[PDB]
Amino acid sequence: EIYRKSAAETFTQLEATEKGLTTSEVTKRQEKYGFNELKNKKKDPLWKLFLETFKDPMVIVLVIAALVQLVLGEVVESLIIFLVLIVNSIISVVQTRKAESSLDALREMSAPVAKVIRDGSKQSIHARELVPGDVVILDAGDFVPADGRLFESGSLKIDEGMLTGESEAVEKYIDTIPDEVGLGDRVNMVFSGSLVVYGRGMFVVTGTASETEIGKIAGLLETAEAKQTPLQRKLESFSKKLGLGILALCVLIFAVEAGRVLLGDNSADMATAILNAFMFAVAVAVAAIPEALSSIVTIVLAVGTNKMAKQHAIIRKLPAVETLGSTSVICTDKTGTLTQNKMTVVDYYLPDGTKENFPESPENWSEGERRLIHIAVLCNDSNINSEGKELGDPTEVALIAFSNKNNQDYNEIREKFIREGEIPFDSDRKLMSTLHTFNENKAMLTKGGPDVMFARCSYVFLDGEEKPMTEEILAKLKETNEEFSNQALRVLAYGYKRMPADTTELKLEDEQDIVLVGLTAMIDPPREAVYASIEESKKAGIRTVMITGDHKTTAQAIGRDIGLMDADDIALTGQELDAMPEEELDKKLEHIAVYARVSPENKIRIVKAWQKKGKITAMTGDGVNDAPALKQADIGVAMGSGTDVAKDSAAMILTDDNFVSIVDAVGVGRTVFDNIKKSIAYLFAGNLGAIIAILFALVLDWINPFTALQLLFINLVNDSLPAIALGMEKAEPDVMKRKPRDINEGIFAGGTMRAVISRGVLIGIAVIISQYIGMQISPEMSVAMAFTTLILARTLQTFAARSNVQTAFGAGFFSNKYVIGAVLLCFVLYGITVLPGAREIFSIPASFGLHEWSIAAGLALAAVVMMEIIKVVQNKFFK
Ligand code: ALF
Ligand SMILES: [Mg+2]
Repeated sequence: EIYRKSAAETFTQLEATEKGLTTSEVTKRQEKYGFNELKNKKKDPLWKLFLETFKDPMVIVLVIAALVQLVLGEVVESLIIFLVLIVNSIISVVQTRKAESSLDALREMSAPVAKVIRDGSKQSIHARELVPGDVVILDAGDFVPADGRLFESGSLKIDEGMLTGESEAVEKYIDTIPDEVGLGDRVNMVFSGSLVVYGRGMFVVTGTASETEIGKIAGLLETAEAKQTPLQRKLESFSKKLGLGILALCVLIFAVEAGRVLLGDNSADMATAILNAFMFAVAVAVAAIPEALSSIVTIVLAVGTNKMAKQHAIIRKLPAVETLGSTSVICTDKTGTLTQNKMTVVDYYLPDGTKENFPESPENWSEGERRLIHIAVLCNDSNINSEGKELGDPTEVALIAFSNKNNQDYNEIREKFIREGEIPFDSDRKLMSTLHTFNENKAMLTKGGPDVMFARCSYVFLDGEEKPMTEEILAKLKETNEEFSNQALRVLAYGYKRMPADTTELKLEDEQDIVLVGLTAMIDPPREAVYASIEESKKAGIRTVMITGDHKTTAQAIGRDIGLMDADDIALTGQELDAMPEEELDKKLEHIAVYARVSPENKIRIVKAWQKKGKITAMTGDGVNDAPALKQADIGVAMGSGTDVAKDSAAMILTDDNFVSIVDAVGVGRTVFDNIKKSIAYLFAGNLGAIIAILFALVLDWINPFTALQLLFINLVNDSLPAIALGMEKAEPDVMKRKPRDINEGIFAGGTMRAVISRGVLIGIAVIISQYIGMQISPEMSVAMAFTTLILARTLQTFAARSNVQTAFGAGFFSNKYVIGAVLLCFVLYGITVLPGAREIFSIPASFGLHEWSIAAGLALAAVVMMEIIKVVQNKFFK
């Protein structure tokens, strides 16, 4: 709104004088406005990290059963629960801590030094003291400490890449603008964190700190919204159903055993039936909840971060690898990410060559030794160091890069012909040029912009020096200009300017009668491997979308090449999104597709409206502008070349720059969840039949099976080893072609439910029979023979859970070596039970035999045989 105001109006609006504050106002200004600085207010209290972990209903119920174990006197079985609750806690507390943002990237964005006028004194003070109404000067190389509008112009160009992401300097004009334009084309004002590239200017503060756009993005980063794992929402969706399911059972256990005292014959001891009820109640709650589940998921996700490590894709947060599997919207950045941020040219215009395509040759590229050198013999001012790091104006570095791409050294021709010209300074209207001296004559070098170059150039250089041709030469270079300018190519003019001879110095007046060698038009090309990663993204069912902040002209062509959008398709400006409310936003949202010239505020709002549509999205970017879109997106990717800002605010950071690894990552995420779902289907299926045997054992007043500690043992470690084995089953890559999984289906969706219930039933059937065989012989034996049959039955379950619709035979018994490796280790754990030194604390009777075990184990065996003969029901379902 202030851009419209200029000169005194901006100052009168601030009621501050232009030349000097006199330090009286800044004595005061710094009290109400504060220093130009950014400071975090994160409390990060220790209390909240742990109080917040109890929000999981799965966690509160275990706390209750652990306290009960204390009153009953089973201290052992209580303090084991507290241990795996510290696990469930410190797993969830440290995942979030890494997620938290840091202003370290924000730190040093604005240079401490700022030449400002205080009391009429030209002094340089720290950017902290800078306050609104102060006047700063910007010679070249300054860091633009305070956002603001500069009344005086030195012809200077500042780099706004930190705010916007472009690596090219943009000219700054002091003229007032009366219309609303996108933040990037605010040519009359500068913002904090931008680097001044050329010239010296004087500018107004226009507020500081949080008011600055560099501080408005800081407030945007401060929000730290969303980032909820689908699994977590999925888990809690049916954790709440579970957390209400156990409490339903605890009432019946009390009601049944209270229903058994009302009908109690003669004397009935209520204290025992109550205590008898607690032993069942605590047993059910233990048997239901999966103690290892948090610790197992945290491990399988460590395999994803390891498989992506070998493709130079770094993941900072484990649960994000599952988020990749469900992704359906990819939002990217045009420059710095989809590109190498490196320009060159394939279509040069010269009269003789007439080729759209670019041919690279070792001095044979141009007819005659003279033609190729004349395009830009001395125009460039860039420098390549021993390291070779980029340095110079970006438009000009593509020249010597062009020479190096043609296998022609630039150091061998830079010394052959030497600059002699004054180099008249470059300005908004003028174009800088240089003069050099030849073996026996002299030339003047002029490099211009075709819109202003051809107004002053009459002569034309082709097949020898040719007379100025006003007609038949302007249309063909207008046709070349326009066909170029329709492909969104930046064009510049190359002149020889041979008319002056033996001139001591260079005068600006002789800009006329120019001889022009030709024209070329360079532009930024995308990665070599993007073409494969968008055609695969489309073919994977993920709708890839673009959000960049560059000109619409450049944005139209980008995506036409890869096939993202049609040639007719038009992108939307950030000003249009400024005026479009949310009411029709989502109406437009599906077909919005590519954007153009957007602010950082604009990028993060898009991902928020895409999430409202239920589709879980992903963002890939770099620099500092992309950072809010990375933090808000359900998973944010960053480039290796990108600034440490986006690098430090992304859930994944690919160092190699190999884009294809992103679509490869979506292949891992869908497989990661395919195992987890299959794996979590295993762990609860065992938990079900264990509750079934506790409940049937309660309907006949049988002593509760498996005592108390034994139940905790099996879930914490006995079932952790096979759960990880399933977590590593084969990928089944054909499944990858199918469209992203909906974030709404249950964990058991896809027909697994009918398989989890089937397995959990056949389990309890056998455990009950062994208890009957056990209870007939003795009560002591029923506890062991039921537990024997159980922990063996859940161990053998792995062969059935390898696939809900697959059999071990014919699918490869030896297919997975870890499954067989995991089953063998559970056998040893069971072996440790039967030891005499540990038989006691495991409630296994001393008078336990091998023929009795034979009956029990044989029952546990036949259970999984039943799971394998549900093949017919599964086979019948298909037809
Ligand atoms: F190309 Al960008 F932010 F670096 F849109
Ligand atoms: Mg970028």
